[PDB]
Amino acid sequence: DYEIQRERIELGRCIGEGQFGDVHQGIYMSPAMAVAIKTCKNCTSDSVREKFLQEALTMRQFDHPHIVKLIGVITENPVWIIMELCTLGELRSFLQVRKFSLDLASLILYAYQLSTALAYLESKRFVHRDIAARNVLVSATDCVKLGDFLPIKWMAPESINFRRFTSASDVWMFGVCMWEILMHGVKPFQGVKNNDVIGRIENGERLPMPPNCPPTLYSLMTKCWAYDPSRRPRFTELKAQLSTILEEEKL
Repeated sequence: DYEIQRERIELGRCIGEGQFGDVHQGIYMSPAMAVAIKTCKNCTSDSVREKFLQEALTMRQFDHPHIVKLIGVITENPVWIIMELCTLGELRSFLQVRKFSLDLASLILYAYQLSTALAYLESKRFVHRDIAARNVLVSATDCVKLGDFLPIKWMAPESINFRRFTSASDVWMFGVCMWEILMHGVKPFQGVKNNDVIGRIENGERLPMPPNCPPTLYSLMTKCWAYDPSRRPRFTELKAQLSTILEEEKL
């Protein structure tokens, strides 16, 4: 039963917005848990409420430690969706702010954790289409999660050229996200016109080996960027390889 009594939610400050309304942080109490509360300004309009609540119907289909969880809904007006809160916010910003305090083991851990979430999505034949550090959230310094699911500089060539999004294009995007993480939130193709990106890819330019990147991690990234999608790994392999690489760095 996902219905929550409104009296168990204390609305806190506005932390963001979505298409339907402001997003707040708050507390979920019982006879206390920090949560995110998505609101729907015009939820008295039946068609708007329906579309808003579809986001909750979607998220409850996923159950994974590195995907943001649906906690519940309040379906009386004002209609709210209660989600897990990732208290440290967007990963890209976190990496930029904390770059001189984050060790390599932490960066590899984030990549590993994301690969577990993406292997889970792959197991459901769900294509994400928008894997990038700005779409990852930080739950704790040792925990990142995927939440709330054109980004040309992240896209596979077949996505740019033909609008094709597949499990293999997600792997390309994950490769770019891994690069972002190892570079502490530096944007891929910084300073490059979006229109010039596909030209670089088709000339075999790839993002460079980040400082301190283990050799086997960078060749893994390189495989994610194989031009032919059939030559890219799947997430089961990525997860296994990242686990080994993480263990190597911790020891």
